[PDB]
Amino acid sequence: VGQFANFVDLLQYRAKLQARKTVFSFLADGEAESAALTYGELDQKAQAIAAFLQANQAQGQRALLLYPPGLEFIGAFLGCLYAGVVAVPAYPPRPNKSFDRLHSIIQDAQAKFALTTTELKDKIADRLEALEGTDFHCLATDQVELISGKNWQKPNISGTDLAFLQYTSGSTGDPKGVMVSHHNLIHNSGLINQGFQDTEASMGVSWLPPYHDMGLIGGILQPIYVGATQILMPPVAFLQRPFRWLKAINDYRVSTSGAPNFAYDLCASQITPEQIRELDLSCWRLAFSGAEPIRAVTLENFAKTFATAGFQKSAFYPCYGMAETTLIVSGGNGAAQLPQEIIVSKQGIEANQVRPAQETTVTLVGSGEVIGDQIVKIVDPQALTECTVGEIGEVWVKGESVAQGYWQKPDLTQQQFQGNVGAETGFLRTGDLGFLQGGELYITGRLKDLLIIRGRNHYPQDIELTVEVAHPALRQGAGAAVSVDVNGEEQLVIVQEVERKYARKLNVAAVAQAIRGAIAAEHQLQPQAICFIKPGSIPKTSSGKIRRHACKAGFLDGSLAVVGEWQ
Ligand SMILES: CCCCCCCCCCCCCCCCCC(=O)OP(=O)(O)OC[C@H]1O[C@@H](n2cnc3c(N)ncnc32)[C@H](O)[C@@H]1O
Ligand SMILES: [Mg+2]
Repeated sequence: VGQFANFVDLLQYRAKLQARKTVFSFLADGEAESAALTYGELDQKAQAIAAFLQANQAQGQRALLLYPPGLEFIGAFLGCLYAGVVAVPAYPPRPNKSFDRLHSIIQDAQAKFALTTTELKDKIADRLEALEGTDFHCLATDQVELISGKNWQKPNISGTDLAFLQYTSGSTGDPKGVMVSHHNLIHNSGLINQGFQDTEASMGVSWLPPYHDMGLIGGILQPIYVGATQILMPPVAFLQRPFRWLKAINDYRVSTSGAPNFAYDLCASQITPEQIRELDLSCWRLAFSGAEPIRAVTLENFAKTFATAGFQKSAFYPCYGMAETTLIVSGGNGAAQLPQEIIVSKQGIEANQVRPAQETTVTLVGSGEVIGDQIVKIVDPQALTECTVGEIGEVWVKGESVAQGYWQKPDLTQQQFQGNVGAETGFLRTGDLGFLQGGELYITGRLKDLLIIRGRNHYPQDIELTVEVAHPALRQGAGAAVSVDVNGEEQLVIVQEVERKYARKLNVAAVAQAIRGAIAAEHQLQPQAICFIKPGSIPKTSSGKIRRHACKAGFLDGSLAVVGEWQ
C-alpha cells in the first residue's frame, strides 16, 4: 500500500482487496447507525460522481463542496479526486444566513461549480445564480446512477497535481486557499500513520466537521489510507450530548479518536457519573488533541474524570499541524508514557525565553515530536535568524507535506512558503510561535494575534483564560483579548460574551472590576476597555474559532452586539 502515488489508486486497490469491508458508518444522531459504505461501494460511488463531474466539464475546475456531515460529502470529495476536479470543501449554507463567506470562497477560488445535495440545491441554486451569474453551475451529486461510473475516464494523476483547495479557518484574516497536492495527501497520510500506528484492524470514531483539516484528512482519508473502519457522527450530535462520542468509543471498541482541547473539557463537564459507569474506554488506545492549545489542566481533568471508566492518561496523543502542512507536523510523547509537560517562567515566556522561574510559572504541554522526514526550526520572525535552545520564535516547517502555496496569492505565497534562514531555504512560515525542548515541539501561540503592550509580549489566549474565570457572568470560550492604538500606544481591549442568565441583570461595573483585577494580578496589564457582548455574538469562524481581528474591528466600528462597556 505504501507504493501508491495518490488516493485514487489506493482506494481502487482497497476496493478490490477489502471490497466488502465497511469503510464508513454514519450515525446521523450520534447513536443509531443510519448509513454505511463499504470500500466497494465508496469506490463505485466515487467513479459515478467522477463521471457525472467529467461530463459536466468540471475537470480542471474548482468546485465548492456543500454538504451536511454524512456520506454524500465523502463520495463527492473522492469523486472530485477521481474526476480531476479541484474540490473546495466548505461549511454548507445554513437557513437565514447570508452567503457572504461562501461567495468569498467562490470568488477567491474562482470556482465555476458547487457540489451539493438535492435538498440544498433547491434552496440555494437560485441564490447562487444571483451572486455568481448564469455561468456558475450548482450540481447535486446524491441522485447520480451508479451505472454512470462506467463512463469514468481515469485521469493521469501525478503527485504534483493539485488535489483540492483547503481554506483556512479565517481566524487571523480572510480564509486563504491552501493548494494541497495529491502528494501532500499521500505523504502526510504516511506521517499520520508513522505516529498513530494504526492498522486494518483499527476502529475509529470521529464527530469532527468533515470540511477541513482534522476531520477531513484525518477523519476521512486516514481510515482509507490504512484500510480501517471509521464511525462518523455530525459535530452537532456531540456538542449537544458529549456522552455520544465516548459511548460510540465504548460500543464499537474504538482504538483511535481525538478532538480539540475544548472537546475534552466538554466531556469532563457534561457527562454524568452514571453515564461514566456505562463506559469501558480500555480499548481507546490513542486519544489525539490538536487544532488548539493543549492545556495541562484539561488533560488531567479528563484523565481523572474517566479513570474509573478505564481511560488511561497515556492514551493522549498531542499533535500539531495546519492546512499549509496538509495536516500533521508533530505528534506523540516520544519515549514518555504521558504527554510531556514543562513548568517554566511566565515572565520568561513574555520575553521569548524558556527557562525555570528564578516570579510565576506556567505549565506548557508539548505538541509532540516532529514526525518522519520533515524539518522544523525555530526562527526569529523579524531578523530571520535561527533561535538557539531556550529561545521562542516562529515555527518554520520544511518537508514534502508542505502544500504548494496559496491559491492566486503569489506575493503571500513567496513570502510565507520561501522561508530563508542562515544557509537554509524553502521553509514554510507557520505564523505560530513556539520552541523545541526535549525533542518535542511546544506551541505558544499565533504571531499575528500576539499582544505587544508596554514593551512586553502577551498571548491573547492566556489573558482570555484569565477573563473567563474572573466572574460567573462571563461565558467560557467566548472572549477576545485585542490591542488597540491609543495615541500611538497599544492598549488592551477586552471583548467578552456574557451568559444569557446574566445578560438581563448584569452589573457592568462589578464584573469589569473583577476582570481588571484578574488581568492586573496575572499579567500586569490594565485594559483600556471591556466590551460585554451578547451570548452567541462574538465573530467566529465557521469552525467556531474566535476571529480576534474582527472583535477589534467590531469594537472600533461599533458593530458588536453590546450589552455593557467599561472605559
Ligand atoms: C481508524 C483510523 C482513524 C484514524 C484517524 C486519524 C486522525 C489523524 C488526524 C489528527 C492529526 C491532527 C494534527 C493537528 C492539526 C491541527 C489542524 C489545524 O489546526 O488546522 P488549521 O485550521 O489550519 O489551524 C492552524 C492553526 O491551529 C493552531 N494549532 C493547531 N494545533 C495546535 C496545537 N497542538 N497547539 C496549539 N495550537 C495549535 C495553530 O495556531 C495552527 O496554525
Ligand atoms: Mg493559518
